[PDB]
Amino acid sequence: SPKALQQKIHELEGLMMQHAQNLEFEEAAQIRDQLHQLRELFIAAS
Amino acid sequence: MSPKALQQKIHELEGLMMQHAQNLEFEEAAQIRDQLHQLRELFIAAS
Amino acid sequence: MSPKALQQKIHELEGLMMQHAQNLEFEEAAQIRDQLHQLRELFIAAS
Amino acid sequence: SPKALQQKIHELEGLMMQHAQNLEFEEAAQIRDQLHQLRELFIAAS
Repeated sequence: SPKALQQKIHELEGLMMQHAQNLEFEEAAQIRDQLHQLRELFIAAS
Repeated sequence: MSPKALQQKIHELEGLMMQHAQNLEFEEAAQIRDQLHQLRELFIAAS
Repeated sequence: MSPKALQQKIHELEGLMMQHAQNLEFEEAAQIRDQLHQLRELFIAAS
Repeated sequence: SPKALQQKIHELEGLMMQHAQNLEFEEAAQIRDQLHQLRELFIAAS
């Protein structure tokens, strides 16, 4: 549901923010595209 | 290829890396990050 | 600032230094000589 | 005399050659200008 999606979306967004903060890109990169689908599924699932 | 040159690019890169990261451009963010790693060590040898 | 770049200038300088020396231009001959000294050590760190 | 000068001239010229060969410039440089005067004194003293 939009609720979970909105849920997942912010979840990764904090991980993504966190890694990058520790210069841990890569993960930063993977989480970043994960967020890419979900946004889409969101918009889809709305 | 002096400590001064090194420090210059070294500190320059430090911003660019961060800047990309800000725009979610990792990868680059990462490559610049390991560039700096060397660059550092180089500097310590030019000294 | 890679081993390849280093090796290149490093080996280039090696001739120039010698070349001057040939024309009695020491000093330069000497400065290039200590340049190479660093350059060497740098290379060993870029590796 | 021209003889000694000619003598000294080659003496340094071999030292000069030798140092440079071992990359010992500086000396190479000092001996080099020593040779500079003697040539002159030669030409003078002839």
